[PDB]
Amino acid sequence: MKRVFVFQDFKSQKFWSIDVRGTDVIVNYGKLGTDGQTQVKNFSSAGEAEKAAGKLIAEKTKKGYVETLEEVAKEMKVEAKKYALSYDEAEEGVNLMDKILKDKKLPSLKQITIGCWGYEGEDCSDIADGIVENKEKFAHFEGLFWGDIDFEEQEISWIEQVDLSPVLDAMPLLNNLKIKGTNNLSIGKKPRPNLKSLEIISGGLPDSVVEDILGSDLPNLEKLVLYVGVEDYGFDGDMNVFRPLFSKDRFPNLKWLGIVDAEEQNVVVEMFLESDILPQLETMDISAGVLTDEGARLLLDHVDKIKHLKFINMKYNYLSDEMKKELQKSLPMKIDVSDSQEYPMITELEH
Amino acid sequence: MKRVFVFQDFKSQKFWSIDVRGTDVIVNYGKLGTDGQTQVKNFSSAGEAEKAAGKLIAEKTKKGYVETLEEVAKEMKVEAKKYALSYDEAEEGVNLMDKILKDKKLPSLKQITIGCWGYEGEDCSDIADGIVENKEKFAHFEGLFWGDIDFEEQEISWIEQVDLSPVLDAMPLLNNLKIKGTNNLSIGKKPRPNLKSLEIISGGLPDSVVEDILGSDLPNLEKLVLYVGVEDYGFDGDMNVFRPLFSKDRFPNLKWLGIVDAEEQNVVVEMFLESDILPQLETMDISAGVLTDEGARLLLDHVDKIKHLKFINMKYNYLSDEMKKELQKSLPMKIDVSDSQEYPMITELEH
Repeated sequence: MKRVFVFQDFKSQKFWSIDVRGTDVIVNYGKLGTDGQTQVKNFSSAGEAEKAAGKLIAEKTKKGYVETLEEVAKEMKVEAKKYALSYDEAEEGVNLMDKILKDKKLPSLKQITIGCWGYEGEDCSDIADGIVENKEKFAHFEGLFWGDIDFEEQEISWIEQVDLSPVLDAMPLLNNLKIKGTNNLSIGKKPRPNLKSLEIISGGLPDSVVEDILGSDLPNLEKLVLYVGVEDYGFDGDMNVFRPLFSKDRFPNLKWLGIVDAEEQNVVVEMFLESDILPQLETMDISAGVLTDEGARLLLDHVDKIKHLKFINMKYNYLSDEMKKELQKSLPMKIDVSDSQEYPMITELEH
Repeated sequence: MKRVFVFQDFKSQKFWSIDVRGTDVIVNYGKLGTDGQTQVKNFSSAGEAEKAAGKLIAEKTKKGYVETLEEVAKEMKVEAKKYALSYDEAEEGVNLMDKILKDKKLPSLKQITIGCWGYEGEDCSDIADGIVENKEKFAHFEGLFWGDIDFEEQEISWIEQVDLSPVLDAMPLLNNLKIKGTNNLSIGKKPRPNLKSLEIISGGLPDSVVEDILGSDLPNLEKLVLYVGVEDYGFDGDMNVFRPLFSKDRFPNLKWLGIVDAEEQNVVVEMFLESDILPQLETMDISAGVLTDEGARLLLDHVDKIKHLKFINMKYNYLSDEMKKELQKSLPMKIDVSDSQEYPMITELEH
């Protein structure tokens, strides 16, 4: 019997189905709303086929694929899209906001990603203004990924943002907010009970951004991930600014907290351990930074405070293999200590 | 004074220029033939500006950018391109070979990349046949990257190749050959003094492919990189097949040799050390595989045989930090021991 699975985020809107018939395992995959492709693999026996199918399924669900009724998946449509201006379109005089405002599938999308907006060094004012002036067309969005600009297009430290508080105000249904680039960025100081997830990717996170968060009310927030970055590109050097964020009173529903990509990553470990928010968390995110053995050490010296966590993300670190072995054996929950670097030590986005 | 630099390979055709005026460092970058973008960065003094510019330049040249006269770079055009069929084009009934044969810039390109050719599980027969039947239009190419199919499109083990010997025969000026995917692949057994570089990326490299190489004459070959892959996806399990390749008589002009992405990566180290080809090599490539400390050990026990090399690539390995430190301090030349994994151990393409 065919089992259908679906994966959906800002970038992927696809399905994957598997069926075992005899000694053949039949896979069908593609973008939602299309027939997709088909792969058939023969096995020595029905037993090997079923065993193979089992591993594929387990792998897919581990990656986030959700089993879905075939009749439902069949009728599902792409509900996420990225709008970006190419260099050619710019030369042609194409206006990104016009590409967005024009799209007839715009009403059907639940998530939207804003990518490169120009090549003349302009900030994203036209985009912010355009959205604010057309709130009715964007009032329905539930997810926004603002600034999906790759390294090749322009380094993160060159992304020119604007005050996005008016844009967020025009999207009252947003529950997932992701922003990349922090130069001149702001999100205001307003209550935003609509937000469930907030992640800001930065090459150096200004204090103004943190203050906007501290000044905002996010009672229903469940995930908060902030890239610290370095002083050369925006960070002001004072790590104590993040401390007030570690408060259950401030984020009573927070499950995932992350202060990442910092030179002083070990300090973040201390913040977690001494915070009153830690008991409620499921995930401690201390990735992308210069997390050393003295940082991991703290965790091991306080297993009591963290043994309830479901995941500790330390992806990209400077741990020694001996420490990683210890962490592996001494910590009961899932942890990611991958991408260890060779122990000047720099943050992940500094590469 | 503005200094202009250019980088060109199968995927990138771009320029980068830098100029220091006062305390400002002015960078201009983009695709060859376009005005590109401009970034200006102010510094505290002319000294800091020049120092900053120096680091940017050093970084660019280290990445392969070649300083070029401004008047020359200004007139340079993109000379590499990738032709690929999207799912939409297929639905529209578009034929990839027609997209290629149609392009009016085809005569001006020096390098060509063949990407996805269909979505019905077809092999690349139309492409091979199409080229063979239009040798005059492709007789000028100097570089060919056949099979640039990403993981998301379809896994490497699902790429369906064909006998490409006729395609290579239709491109007598080719000097750089790169092929990804090896199912039913062949390149024939003919003399090909035109080839300078040959790299085959595979999830399991069949003996038929190696035999084609052994059966061919490549006197002017300077680089040979072969991905071994695993038995589950094509490799036949016998590593001794590669041994005859390690011969100065066979490849008298070889400078870079690589047998990579193998489960028995340590054995490859032995092949190098015992070969008569090693003395002439500049680069020993033993990356992407399960290279362990006992493998690196051999190198350290025989510094005499390798101290002449300019580079030993061990990117993606299973070395311990202690061994990497030793290698770092005991080996006089540049080495890449990055992307170490945590010591079932698998090959890079097995992920």
